[PDB]
Parts: sequence; structure tokens; C-alpha cells
Amino acid sequence: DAMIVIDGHGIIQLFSTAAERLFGWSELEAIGQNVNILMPEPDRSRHDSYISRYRTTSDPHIIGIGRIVTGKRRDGTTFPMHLSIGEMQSGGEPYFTGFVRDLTEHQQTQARLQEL
Ligand code: HEM
Repeated sequence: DAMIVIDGHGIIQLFSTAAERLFGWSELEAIGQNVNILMPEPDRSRHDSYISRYRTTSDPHIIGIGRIVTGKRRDGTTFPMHLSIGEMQSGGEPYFTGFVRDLTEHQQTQARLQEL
């Protein structure tokens, strides 16, 4: 599914091909951008504080957990997505992998079934 890797400051390091299809950005456009560009406010401005919180305290909240959130595409449309975060280390620095699954079709079917 969509895979994204960031360093300890939330900057995107690797951006899969599927992530390019899901979010709109090419990998070259994405690499070097903060991860907060893939999500709407209030989370967007808050995100770096979430990572900071985790880094200074070492007490996890969603690391190793899989949850549903709203992502935000290049065109600005929002969508529900299942997010799973992995923490890794390399060259002495922490990295984080996010595996995303688009749930837009699940939300649509569900709404349609409720609508009818
Ligand atoms: C694009 C949709 C995303 C949203 C809405 C989002 C939102 C959030 C929120 C709300 C928190 C704090 C959760 C809590 O304190 O309970 C958080 C933490 C964090 N997010 Fe994201 N995130 C997004 C994607 C990502 C991705 C793609 C990555 C990794 C590649 C990532 C990495 C992190 C990290 C490292 C933390 C700290 C975890 C912790 O506090 O245990 N986020 N995110």
C-alpha cells in the first residue's frame, strides 16, 4: 500500500510509488517536505509537536498501532485512511515508516448503505 519514511524531524525521506498515486505528489516533490503536508489542520500545525512529544519523553502513543485518520491530497481533498507507524533506527538516528491504506471506498459504500 502507500509507504512513507520520515526522519526524526518529520521530513519525508522515501515516498513509494503508491504514495504518489494516493497523495498526488511525485516522490521528488515529496522528499524534503515535512510529513504534515499530507494532512489537514489542526493536525498539520500540531504534527511536529506530536513527534517532539514522543522524542523527548520516549513514551509512545500510536507507534505500533494502526488507526484511522484523515489524510489530505495534493488537490486539497481530504480522505479517511488507515495508518500504521513503525519506528526504526539507522545511522544513529530514528526514522518512522507509515503504511497507509486508502479507506475512501469503505467510507463511500458505508454512506451509500446508510443513505439507502
Ligand atoms: C497523513 C495523516 C497523518 C495524521 C492525521 C497524523 C496524525 C498524527 C497525530 C494526531 C499524532 C499524535 C497521536 C496521539 O498523540 O495520540 C501523530 C503522531 C505521530 N505521527 Fe502522525 N499523522 C499522519 C501521518 C503520519 C505519517 C505518514 C507518519 C510516519 C511516516 C507519521 C508519524 C508520526 C509520528 C512519528 C508520531 C508520534 C507518535 C507518537 O506520539 O506515539 N504520521 N500523528
